[PDB]
Amino acid sequence: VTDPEALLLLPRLSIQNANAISSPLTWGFPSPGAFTGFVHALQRRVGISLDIELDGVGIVCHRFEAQISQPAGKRTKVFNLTRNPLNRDGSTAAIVEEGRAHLEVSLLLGVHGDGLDDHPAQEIARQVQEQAGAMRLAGGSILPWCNERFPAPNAELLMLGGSDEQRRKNQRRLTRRLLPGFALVSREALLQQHLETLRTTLPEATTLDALLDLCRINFEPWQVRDKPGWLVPIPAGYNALSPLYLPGEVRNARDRETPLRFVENLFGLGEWLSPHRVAALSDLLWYHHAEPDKGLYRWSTPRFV
Amino acid sequence: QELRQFIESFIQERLQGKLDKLQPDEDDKRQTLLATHRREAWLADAARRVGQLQLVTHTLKPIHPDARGSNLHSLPQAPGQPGLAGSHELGDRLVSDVVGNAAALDVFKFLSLQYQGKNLLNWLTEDSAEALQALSDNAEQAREWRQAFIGITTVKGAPASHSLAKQLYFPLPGSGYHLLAPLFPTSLVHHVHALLREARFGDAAKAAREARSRQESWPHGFSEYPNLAIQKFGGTKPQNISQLNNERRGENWLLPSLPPNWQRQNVNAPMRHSSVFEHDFGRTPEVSRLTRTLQRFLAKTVHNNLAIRQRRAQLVAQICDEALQYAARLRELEPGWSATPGCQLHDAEQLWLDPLRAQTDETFLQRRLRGDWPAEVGNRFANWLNRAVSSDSQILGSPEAAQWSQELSKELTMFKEILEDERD
Amino acid sequence: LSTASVLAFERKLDPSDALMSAGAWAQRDASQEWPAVTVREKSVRGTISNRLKTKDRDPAKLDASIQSPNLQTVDVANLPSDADTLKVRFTLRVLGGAGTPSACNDAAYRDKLLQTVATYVNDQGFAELARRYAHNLANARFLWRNRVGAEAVEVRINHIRQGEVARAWRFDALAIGLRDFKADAELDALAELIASGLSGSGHVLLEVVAFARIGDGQEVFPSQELILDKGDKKGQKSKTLYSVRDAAAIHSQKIGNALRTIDTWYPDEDGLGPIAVEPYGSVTSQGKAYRQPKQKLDFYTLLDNWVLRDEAPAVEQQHYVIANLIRGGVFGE
Amino acid sequence: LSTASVLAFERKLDPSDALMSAGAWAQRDASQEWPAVTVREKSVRGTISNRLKTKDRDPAKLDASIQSPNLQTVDVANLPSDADTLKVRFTLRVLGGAGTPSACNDAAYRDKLLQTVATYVNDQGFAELARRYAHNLANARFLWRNRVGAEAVEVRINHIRQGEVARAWRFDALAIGLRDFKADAELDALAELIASGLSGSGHVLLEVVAFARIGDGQEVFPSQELILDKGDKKGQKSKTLYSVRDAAAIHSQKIGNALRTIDTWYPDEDGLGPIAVEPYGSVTSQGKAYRQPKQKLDFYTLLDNWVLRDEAPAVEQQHYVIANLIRGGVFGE
Repeated sequence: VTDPEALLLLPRLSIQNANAISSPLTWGFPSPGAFTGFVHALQRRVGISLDIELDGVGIVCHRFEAQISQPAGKRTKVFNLTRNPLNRDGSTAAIVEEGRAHLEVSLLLGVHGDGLDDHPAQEIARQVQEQAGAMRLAGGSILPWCNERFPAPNAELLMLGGSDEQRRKNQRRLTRRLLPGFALVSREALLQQHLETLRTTLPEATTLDALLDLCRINFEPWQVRDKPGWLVPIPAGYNALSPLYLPGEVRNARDRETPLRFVENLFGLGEWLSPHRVAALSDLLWYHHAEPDKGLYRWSTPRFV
Repeated sequence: QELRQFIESFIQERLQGKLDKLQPDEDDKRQTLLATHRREAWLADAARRVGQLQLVTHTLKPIHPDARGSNLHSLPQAPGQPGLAGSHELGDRLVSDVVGNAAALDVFKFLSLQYQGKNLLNWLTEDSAEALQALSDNAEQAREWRQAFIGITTVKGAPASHSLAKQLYFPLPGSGYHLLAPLFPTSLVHHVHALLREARFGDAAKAAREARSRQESWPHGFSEYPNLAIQKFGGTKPQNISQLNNERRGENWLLPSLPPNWQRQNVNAPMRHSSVFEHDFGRTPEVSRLTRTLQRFLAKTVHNNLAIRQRRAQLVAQICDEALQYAARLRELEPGWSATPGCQLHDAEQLWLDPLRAQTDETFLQRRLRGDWPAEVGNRFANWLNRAVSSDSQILGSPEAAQWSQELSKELTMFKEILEDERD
Repeated sequence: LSTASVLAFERKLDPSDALMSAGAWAQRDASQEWPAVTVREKSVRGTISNRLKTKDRDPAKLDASIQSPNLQTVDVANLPSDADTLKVRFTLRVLGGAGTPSACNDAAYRDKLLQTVATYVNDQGFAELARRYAHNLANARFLWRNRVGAEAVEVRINHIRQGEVARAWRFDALAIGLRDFKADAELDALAELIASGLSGSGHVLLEVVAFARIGDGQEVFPSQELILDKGDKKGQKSKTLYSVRDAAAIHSQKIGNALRTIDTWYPDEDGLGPIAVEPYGSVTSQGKAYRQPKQKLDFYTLLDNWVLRDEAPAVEQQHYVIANLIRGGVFGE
Repeated sequence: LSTASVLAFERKLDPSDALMSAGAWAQRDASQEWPAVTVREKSVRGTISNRLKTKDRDPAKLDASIQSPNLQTVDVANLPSDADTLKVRFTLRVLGGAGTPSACNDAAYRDKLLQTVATYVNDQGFAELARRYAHNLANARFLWRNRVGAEAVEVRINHIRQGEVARAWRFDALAIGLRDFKADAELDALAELIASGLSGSGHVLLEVVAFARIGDGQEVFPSQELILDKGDKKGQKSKTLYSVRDAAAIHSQKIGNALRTIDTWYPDEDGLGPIAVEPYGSVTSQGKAYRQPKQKLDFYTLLDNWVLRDEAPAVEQQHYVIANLIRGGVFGE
């Protein structure tokens, strides 16, 4: 839950065949919990032998299309699909719709390990980069190394140790390789004080992000209101309403040595920011925590400003 | 007592919509069948035929054709942290419509208007004293109706699951794993559809289009909803989930979530004459939108100085960051970067847009093809600041008029720090 | 030890969606800058050529309806008038850990399946499956309709360990067929590579480049997408193709489906050649699911009696089970 | 015996788009660098030349609607002013394996259909049908309206197998006529080439150059997309032309449709002119359908009474069924 000993960037993590919808109320860029699970699985298959520890992620989202189409010029969109194989009766399958996108990202992390304490620097960085491209991240395989490998080997950029002015120039030595994207950070305090400031009509809580992906205007009794960025809802955690269970209590879990809880979605909003407009790059990580006293199994960006 | 003095009348008002389902002989048998319910015995027949169902508010049977899942719409509160937004409560217009397997709609369509205006929906679980007085029969038929009502929201506590329930590990803080199977909240998505269909056509569309067409507005809540995609759950055979009729044939649509580079953007600084060879432009359409958003608030009034005290210079720094993003986008689509027809202004304008290292350069290649002199970029930023908004000779009487020049100097300092190592 | 009722496997040999680009033959070995064959727009005027109903024919209504035809604006992807070839380039990888499920309840069923796949690998190698998955890269089956009528189609494969070719092989895709499986000398070294990388060790990476000389300006066939109906009867049909970076591309699942044509062991006949290895092995271009649950040769019966009941099937049809392990799926009921 | 509910075919005669370009006669031999006929636009002004049923045809409506403007913008393509010829150049390639269907349900229907086509082929070759396709390239019918009123049309057809020329053919497309099918010793060699490419013996790529001289700065007729006569701001685009990379052109289905004008065997007339082979063989211009399903002689009756009901379709008209298979389409229920 701490700023790292050292950062670790992976400049063109070109991925492919991702999941677009990721939640029942949006379809764009996938959930940040997919990336936190990605780095937990990377920590599981790397840092138990190389002794590091990964907590937060950094999204930059270079380019993002989606297999979507416009039906007959309506004010809506549709999805492109994939052909399911043949049913046992052999007429057609029960066709089911899901969004599948092909995005671009670069992930910076947070390390509590010995990458330059008892192991050398680019050996650890190169083995982690070479081993990262063998696993999926959002239901989609990473597009492997190609002509994009030519800027892909990286440093292992320290933060916690160095000169202060060179702390500045190391984090903006990391910013120089990160220009054409737009980073994702949460707006938790903006959620709080923007629902509480605008409580002059009703106190409802789920109507906040349900009333921001639209052009709000109280026009002239032509002046479009001051948009503060890119107001867009995100899946911001998991409320587990029903209590805990057991592997023998509810059968058909994945492993029978880990407990089961039925869960529901939660919607905060996440602004999109250029990386220049931050406090520091250690101030944008999507961490993880679980509060089993509550139902809140919620990830977060602590200290986004 | 609106189950005999309105329930005999309701079975009679279905005995006027029972003459439609009436032939002579087979319809006389159908009148005997449906008048063993719509005459005196609605509770016993309804509890016999529909006694073991499962209503819901967010189920998971419609995530696969022949799968299994959970049935729980409870947890009507979440008294914890006020930083999220979900299904902790609906508040007003409480709806509950889950599919289950309930096929007889006419047995659950002549029982819902006993609680619209009264408390006949308050006996759906227990405490049926008026529910046993509003039957006219003994404890047997009212007990059959109470069984069919207490099974309509049956909650055992421990549901079951199928292999395709999308079961997800969530990591504890340095500890084990509580695996989560999320579901699909149906009445919540239809609540979103209630607000969206209210504000997409009918009232607000006709109002906003005609109003902002010519004059016809008292300014109210009117808005536009772009970038919503259609998500279907059966297509042309929809029998998966509930709330599914012939306008809602999988008609669940989906609010936008696109990133900061969703659509495409055309280039404006190629290695040509009008692209880079005439380099005192700084042209961009997003820069034009940022300039229009600045010029729409180019006058600091006597009220909004608290909101206009960190929204102008910060917006100018965001415009400089957008120029840096344009430089980064130009910093990948230049395979051939060197001297050519249309590179006079791009010979100094190619500092931030650093092209590839020229082979024709000698050992002194750091002067024309390796120019690490981003000091005239400060001159270009000064030209852009002078050409952004016309600074008048008497618009600096307050502490934010020369402060515009202070913000321009801060933007020039940020540009000098950014281009301190541009060609190098 | 029973069936683990949440059971799954991952993709191994999971290729990427291949871009397409065109140019002239004998300028083929400088193919890093060929222009993208983008999807374009044209529009057709149809007619009535449907099989209309048996007694709804009405020989005046037909003339009254042919005069008002249907209007479609379908898409196309032609070559330029200068181009003569077609480049198809994708990237392929194997993830390793073949028998290991990514989802399994029973640590008893998984325990039996451990030494099942372990004594399968220790008994014999994947060289059968190595040559069978190498004859869906060594010919050019992955270009599907672009193969027929091509006058010279060939595939250039080159394995990379560093950011450079370790060992390259160059083929002639119409020499070996879509139908026969034969061993070569430029092939068994590739087979040992894909075999020893396909087991549980790590990963492998192969870039596949195919040059289908389809003709001059003649169209190619990128895969289209499913759509729901659009709200118009004039722009109703559109035949929307698939593009990656403004460039017509074949889907990943189709170009991996062409890898997956392996089994000649389906009991009907050796006439169709191999089909896609599937649980309840079913072909779209044949209509009906071969290997019915009535006959023994469907997947769950083979896997259960080769794991639970320990009665091994013959090695002729054992490879089906490991081939749709490499395919992977979601299993259980 | 049942039929198939889903069945299809490849098209076996597949041409390209035909990009047009102008130039002067008798320097036509060096026509590798003629500039393309570029689609321009112009602004026309409409008038009243339409029928009026006299529901409002008052003494004011006509001399109001004359002064009421309906000015429009059309797209038109003229030659360069110092040019009198039109070059139309497409590539034609024949696949072969004419009757083997693409995707068919039954395994029983397809074997007797393939043997029906095979007993046709060794009964009689593709020779008459290839002659009838050759008379739609020798007679340059594929110039649709660019042929009428042309002084002299001629056709260059070379043969490409590699980047070379095997044999050439020069065809004076007006000396031989559109009306009668007659054989020439040089035309039957091209008939032999298409008859070999449709049999299966050797793939064939042909390019067809068409030098139709018209006149100095005259008006050519390329293909036209679906017009969008939309909700104008008083005068919008009313016809649009098919463009490629800065070149007007003809769609590939149009110069396929002009190439498969084969049958004279339709029962209404035989010498009035051949038409294009289709099920319920119909003309868009004539607005009728020859070979009604009231009659026997269409495709959907001959097919299921020659495959299933085993009756011979009277060899005079058996060529139609095979030509409609070479067309290819969507067959079945």
